[PDB]
Amino acid sequence: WHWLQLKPGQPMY
Amino acid sequence: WHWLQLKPGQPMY
Amino acid sequence: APSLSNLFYDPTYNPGQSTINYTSIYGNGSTITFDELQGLVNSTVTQAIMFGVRCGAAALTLIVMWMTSRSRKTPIFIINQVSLFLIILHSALYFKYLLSNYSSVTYALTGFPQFISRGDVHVYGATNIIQVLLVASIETSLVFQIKVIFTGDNFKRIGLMLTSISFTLGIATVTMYFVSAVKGMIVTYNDVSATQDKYFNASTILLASSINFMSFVLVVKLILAIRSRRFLGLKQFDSFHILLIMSCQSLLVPSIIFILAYSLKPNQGTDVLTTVATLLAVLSLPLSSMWATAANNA
Amino acid sequence: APSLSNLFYDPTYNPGQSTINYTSIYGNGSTITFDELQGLVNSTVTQAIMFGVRCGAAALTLIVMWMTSRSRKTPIFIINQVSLFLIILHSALYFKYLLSNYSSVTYALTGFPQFISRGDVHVYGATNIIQVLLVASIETSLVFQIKVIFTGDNFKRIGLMLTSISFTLGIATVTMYFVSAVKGMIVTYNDVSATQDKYFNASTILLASSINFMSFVLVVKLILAIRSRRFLGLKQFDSFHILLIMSCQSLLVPSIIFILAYSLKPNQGTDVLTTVATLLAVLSLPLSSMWATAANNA
Ligand SMILES: CC(C)CCC[C@@H](C)[C@H]1CC[C@H]2[C@@H]3CC=C4C[C@@H](OC(=O)CCC(=O)O)CC[C@]4(C)[C@H]3CC[C@]12C
Ligand SMILES: CC(C)CCC[C@@H](C)[C@H]1CC[C@H]2[C@@H]3CC=C4C[C@@H](OC(=O)CCC(=O)O)CC[C@]4(C)[C@H]3CC[C@]12C
Ligand SMILES: CC(C)CCC[C@@H](C)[C@H]1CC[C@H]2[C@@H]3CC=C4C[C@@H](OC(=O)CCC(=O)O)CC[C@]4(C)[C@H]3CC[C@]12C
Ligand SMILES: CC(C)CCC[C@@H](C)[C@H]1CC[C@H]2[C@@H]3CC=C4C[C@@H](OC(=O)CCC(=O)O)CC[C@]4(C)[C@H]3CC[C@]12C
Ligand SMILES: CC(C)CCC[C@@H](C)[C@H]1CC[C@H]2[C@@H]3CC=C4C[C@@H](OC(=O)CCC(=O)O)CC[C@]4(C)[C@H]3CC[C@]12C
Ligand SMILES: CC(C)CCC[C@@H](C)[C@H]1CC[C@H]2[C@@H]3CC=C4C[C@@H](OC(=O)CCC(=O)O)CC[C@]4(C)[C@H]3CC[C@]12C
Ligand SMILES: CC(C)CCC[C@@H](C)[C@H]1CC[C@H]2[C@@H]3CC=C4C[C@@H](OC(=O)CCC(=O)O)CC[C@]4(C)[C@H]3CC[C@]12C
Ligand SMILES: CC(C)CCC[C@@H](C)[C@H]1CC[C@H]2[C@@H]3CC=C4C[C@@H](OC(=O)CCC(=O)O)CC[C@]4(C)[C@H]3CC[C@]12C
Ligand SMILES: CC(C)CCC[C@@H](C)[C@H]1CC[C@H]2[C@@H]3CC=C4C[C@@H](OC(=O)CCC(=O)O)CC[C@]4(C)[C@H]3CC[C@]12C
Ligand SMILES: CC(C)CCC[C@@H](C)[C@H]1CC[C@H]2[C@@H]3CC=C4C[C@@H](OC(=O)CCC(=O)O)CC[C@]4(C)[C@H]3CC[C@]12C
Ligand SMILES: CC(C)CCC[C@@H](C)[C@H]1CC[C@H]2[C@@H]3CC=C4C[C@@H](OC(=O)CCC(=O)O)CC[C@]4(C)[C@H]3CC[C@]12C
Ligand SMILES: CC(C)CCC[C@@H](C)[C@H]1CC[C@H]2[C@@H]3CC=C4C[C@@H](OC(=O)CCC(=O)O)CC[C@]4(C)[C@H]3CC[C@]12C
Ligand SMILES: *[C@@H]1O[C@H](CO)[C@@H](O)[C@H](O)[C@H]1NC(C)=O
Ligand SMILES: *[C@@H]1O[C@H](CO)[C@@H](O)[C@H](O)[C@H]1NC(C)=O
Ligand SMILES: *[C@@H]1O[C@H](CO)[C@@H](O)[C@H](O)[C@H]1NC(C)=O
Ligand SMILES: *[C@@H]1O[C@H](CO)[C@@H](O)[C@H](O)[C@H]1NC(C)=O
Repeated sequence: WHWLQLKPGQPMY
Repeated sequence: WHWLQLKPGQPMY
Repeated sequence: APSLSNLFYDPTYNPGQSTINYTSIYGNGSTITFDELQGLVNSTVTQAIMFGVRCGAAALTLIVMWMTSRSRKTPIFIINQVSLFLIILHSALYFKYLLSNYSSVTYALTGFPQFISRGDVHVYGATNIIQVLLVASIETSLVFQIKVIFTGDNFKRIGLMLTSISFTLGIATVTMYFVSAVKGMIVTYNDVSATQDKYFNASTILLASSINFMSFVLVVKLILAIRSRRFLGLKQFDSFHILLIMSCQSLLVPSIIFILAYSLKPNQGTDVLTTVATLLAVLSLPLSSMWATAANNA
Repeated sequence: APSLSNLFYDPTYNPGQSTINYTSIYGNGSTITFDELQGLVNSTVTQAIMFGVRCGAAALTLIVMWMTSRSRKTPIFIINQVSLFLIILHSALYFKYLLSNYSSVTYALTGFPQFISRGDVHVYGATNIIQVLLVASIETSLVFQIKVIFTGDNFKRIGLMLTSISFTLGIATVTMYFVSAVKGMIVTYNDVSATQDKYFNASTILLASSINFMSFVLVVKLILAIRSRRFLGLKQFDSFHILLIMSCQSLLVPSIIFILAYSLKPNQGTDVLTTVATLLAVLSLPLSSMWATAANNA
């Protein structure tokens, strides 16, 4: 499994 | 006004 | 990143005017700006949100209609239901198209047919056939709405006239979407890089005509209702006609939206409005069909 | 197109392995394949369809809920309603983000802060605050569901225990999404190129825990119901429990979907499953809340 990743300006789902 | 345009493989809306 | 450059400190670079030295069929040198690439990507991101909206809209109107229906088995119920199921299936295969090798940035910039593979042309054909299995649903919903609208107590001259003209127009449009689809096929299989949009465009005009006709009809019915109820009715419709005009009981909103569709930017990736007319029509079929299946006088 | 090249006839080019000699902060030479660009674009096209689906889903569940509600003014109705309205507003501002200058292909490939402009950071902050105004809706829907579930005739020991633990967990998660949001702010404004995802991730774990807890609770209630109705009930539930297990009356499906979310590809542009859990939970709140607001024994 993997951690979720955010782009440098992606707000929360 | 303008005619609608289709990309070379865009099916109908 | 061994080291940066002074260009990063330049506050006035404004990327969007820079260059991409990509490779095309026309050669190994073809400059294009980031702005054009971002517009090509924003056309896909702009035409994906609308079909996600359509898929979710039809999926959650299908369940509601299914569970809430007081009376089932009538033809119009199954007709609108299968119309929304073809909406969901069209949206599914159009999502497949959007992530497929025809909308990819590669084919757009680089006109290389070698990227294309057979089977994707079968998905293109299938989508063009599903659009016809959707318009057929709409038109066999509209003739089976007029047949309930004008019948029985009403005169058989205006009613038969209206049903005849709407049936003729509808069968004519369905034969148009089809010949359009087949002609597009015979090309996309003959040569992947070709296109055929004229008959598609005339079909869209004719469907707009179909829904404008139905809306004109239901407002004519509203005028007739108000006239009759004024002659000797029970005080007519007291503040109840405020909805009917433009609250999706009638087909006025799609009639406006199709017309405003052509008055947009010259295809800046946004052909949304014509994608909005069909959704709003198929979603408003229950309201107009339960507006038409009414006494209209008492 | 003065002339083509022999490369166009090569049937085995397979574009996707070619090169883009673009310009970045690291220099004026930075090769990247078309495949990586197409994957970056497919992440946007893949994360747009889900939020179009969410916007249409919430929009067409809002109208249905509004018009079909037999009994209004109860707190849970307004709570689920405002939850779906924050879903629509979040989807709207996330569409703004997707077409904004942060998801653009330029910033992804070219890490140039000069493309970024102030106000877009205000939209990023606003979206991160709207996520908290949505989770607050969910959690003040879940404590106001447990408070109806366990109360009255039922024992005040298990009920008070369950309400206390769920309220504590929920206030704790809301304080987590917030500190997460503020920390992300203090960075995105301090430096646009930075990120802070750890607290977001732990908040997502804790929300998954909240919904798993609620589902565990409602299946415990189902066991208790079956046990009581077996003692001296009216033949128990005859073939009526087939739905309850996994037909969205309970919160089992989101409990599975959150867990399967982490077992996907290592972020190949598809973080959909965790975007599916929240939609399915907020859309299933009416069913579980009308499951919990029931006699449960007679
Ligand atoms: C993920 C799936 C389950 C769809 C999620 C969308 C939900 C918000 C939908 C799906 C089924 C809907 C329900 C289907 C049927 C009804 C009955 C309806 O009551 C009626 O007037 C008809 C039935 C009757 O006469 O009692 C009130 C709305 C309600 C509860 C609907 C509320 C909205 C629901 C829960
Ligand atoms: C309407 C509701 C109930 C949803 C059902 C929609 C279906 C009609 C969709 C869902 C999944 C789709 C399939 C997903 C995957 C593929 C593989 C795809 O493979 C190819 O030939 C292209 C790629 C390749 O060359 O490998 C062809 C279309 C197909 C069968 C799709 C056909 C249309 C399907 C069955
Ligand atoms: C009525 C509502 C509840 C929908 C019920 C049917 C679903 C199970 C369907 C609707 C849309 C379908 C999706 C539409 C499109 C695709 C892309 C399709 O893509 C491919 O096969 C190849 C391209 C790619 O990798 O995306 C894979 C299946 C999938 C996710 C489908 C999976 C099945 C879905 C979710
Ligand atoms: C103005 C823009 C921003 C759009 C707003 C959303 C519309 C799509 C909503 C707003 C008011 C809604 C209407 C409000 C009330 C009704 C009556 C409702 O009637 C019944 O179902 C039974 C009779 C009754 O409820 O009184 C049918 C849907 C309809 C026309 C609704 C259809 C959807 C409408 C037009
Ligand atoms: C019940 C339903 C019918 C309500 C929705 C009504 C639609 C017809 C509206 C809602 C959002 C509108 C869109 C919102 C924003 C824009 C961007 C706008 O862009 C510009 O004018 C250029 C850029 C700029 O504004 O500087 C063009 C119209 C458009 C597509 C609008 C077209 C009309 C839309 C689709
Ligand atoms: C509860 C009711 C409203 C039904 C909700 C169904 C949705 C959860 C479905 C409808 C369309 C589906 C999407 C259709 C197609 C795809 C593409 C599919 O393939 C890829 O994106 C991978 C390949 C690539 O990156 O190009 C991944 C799942 C996804 C986003 C699907 C995710 C699930 C979605 C949003
Ligand atoms: C029946 C229920 C589901 C309500 C239907 C609402 C739709 C009419 C909304 C929902 C999502 C909206 C879209 C969300 C985002 C965009 C992108 C937006 O950006 C552009 O392409 C224009 C950019 C610019 O020039 O400013 C144009 C409008 C559009 C297609 C919107 C058009 C109106 C849509 C389809
Ligand atoms: C362009 C707009 C109209 C699209 C928005 C979605 C529509 C498909 C929705 C909006 C309002 C909905 C209506 C709101 C309320 C009702 C009443 C509902 O009946 C009851 O509440 C009582 C049922 C019983 O007593 O058994 C039946 C569905 C219906 C007509 C709904 C059918 C679906 C409608 C037209
Ligand atoms: C139930 C009903 C009443 C809800 C109707 C809500 C719509 C009117 C909302 C939902 C999504 C919104 C859109 C979401 C995102 C955008 C992008 C936003 O930014 C741009 O288009 C300019 C910047 C760029 O080009 O990226 C402009 C408004 C717009 C089209 C919004 C217009 C209003 C929309 C269509
Ligand atoms: C669902 C219903 C309640 C409708 C929701 C509509 C919102 C999504 C609209 C209302 C006001 C809109 C905003 C009004 C003005 C702007 C400025 C506009 O221009 C810029 O910020 C770019 C230039 C600059 O940076 O100064 C970008 C979109 C934005 C934030 C809009 C984004 C979409 C918003 C929040
Ligand atoms: C992804 C593919 C496999 C489609 C999935 C469809 C489900 C989302 C459907 C199938 C059965 C449906 C359920 C069938 C019956 C009901 C009972 C209904 O309420 C009633 O008991 C009264 C109904 C009435 O009499 O009108 C509320 C919706 C619900 C839970 C439905 C919710 C949506 C469900 C789970
Ligand atoms: C009752 C209803 C609401 C249940 C809905 C179930 C969904 C959670 C399912 C239906 C279709 C499923 C999708 C079907 C296909 C795929 C593609 C799969 O990836 C591949 O097959 C290849 C991906 C690649 O090549 O990049 C990853 C899971 C995913 C997105 C699935 C995720 C889970 C989805 C959205
Ligand atoms: C791209 O091609 C042009 C000539 O067509 C050349 O001047 C330039 O140096 C090449 N590289 C870039 C980044 O433009
Ligand atoms: C492009 O093609 C021509 C002839 O095939 C060749 O002479 C030239 O070196 C190539 N240039 C690049 C940048 O590949
Ligand atoms: C791009 O840069 C490389 C050197 O880094 C060079 O070999 C090549 O000719 C340039 N053009 C293309 C299309 O790769
Ligand atoms: C890249 O930058 C260096 C130094 O600024 C310069 O010498 C070189 O000519 C540039 N190359 C290209 C393709 O722009």
